[PDB]
Amino acid sequence: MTNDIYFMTLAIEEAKKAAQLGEVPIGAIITKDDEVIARAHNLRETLQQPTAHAEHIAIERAAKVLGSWRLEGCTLYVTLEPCVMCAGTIVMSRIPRVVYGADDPKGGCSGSLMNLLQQSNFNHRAIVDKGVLKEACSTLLTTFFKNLRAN
Amino acid sequence: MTNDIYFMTLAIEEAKKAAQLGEVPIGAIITKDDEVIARAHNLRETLQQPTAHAEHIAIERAAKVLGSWRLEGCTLYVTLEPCVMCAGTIVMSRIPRVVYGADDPKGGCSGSLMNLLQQSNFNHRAIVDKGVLKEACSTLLTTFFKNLRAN
RNA sequence: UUGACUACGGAUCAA
RNA sequence: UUGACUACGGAUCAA
Ligand SMILES: [Zn+2]
Ligand SMILES: [Zn+2]
Repeated sequence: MTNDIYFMTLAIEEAKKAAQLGEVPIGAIITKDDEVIARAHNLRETLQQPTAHAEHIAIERAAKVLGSWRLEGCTLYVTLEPCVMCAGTIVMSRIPRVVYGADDPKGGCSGSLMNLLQQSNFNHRAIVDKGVLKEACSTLLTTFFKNLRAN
Repeated sequence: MTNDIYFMTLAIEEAKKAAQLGEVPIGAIITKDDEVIARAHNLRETLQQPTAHAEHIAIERAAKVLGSWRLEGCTLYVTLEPCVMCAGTIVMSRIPRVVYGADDPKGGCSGSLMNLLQQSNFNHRAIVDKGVLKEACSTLLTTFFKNLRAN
């Protein structure tokens, strides 16, 4: 029983809310000192905003809470591997650590298609840990799309 | 080309607004049907939001007016080559064409360090044109950082 | 520590 | 068209 696992379950809770809203089931949690400072879930379809991915929303919420665009000492937990946009957002908010669940072989940019969080040419790189509760994180997606298609 | 200068002119004017606020002088304009539907300038320091880059703000404003996260038929004009975050946001909002002024040798991800807008593995790619009013776009930055250091 | 720097220069980079 | 698909499946990909 670890914090990483604990916080990921909280991210899965966010992913479930998204599923209840009819959105792709992806959730995110941001911590500082092992204290939740922000949480979010996918709201792209609900708000019709291209940036409404879970990580992106969480990052802006944490920035407001901390009073600065620099999220120093923060850790981001997300159920799915960050896409090109979120990976870049992580770089620009300078989050030092990212823990994610399932990999995204189709659009993942934190290890799959590329790792934008580990670029020597960027002014910031982040520690990247994957697999945390990936089975459960992955199940939410496959279930969602199964139903999406059936319907 | 002349149309491009017209809109980049408005992006520079927007960039100057950011300058007056003490922000890195970058501005953006989004058009649809040859009409301006959104404009914005850098607000990172003012709002203390890591996502407050000009094109990112313009994209969310564009999405709001269109009531859709898909920016079909839109053209983005920005005074500086989009960074990793903005390039990714451009991909996630599915903008068909991007026109930028000055190149960013240090962080540009639309041709310089890489081109996230021409990724074979992504579900979206855009036409990228560079150099429009390159000189004017570049000067703003050169001046900003010269004064910043002296400051 | 000095220098460089095109998204602050609180980052990064070179000695 | 027809299928596949892990950020809608309005995209992309494959025949
Ligand atoms: Zn994302
Ligand atoms: Zn940017």
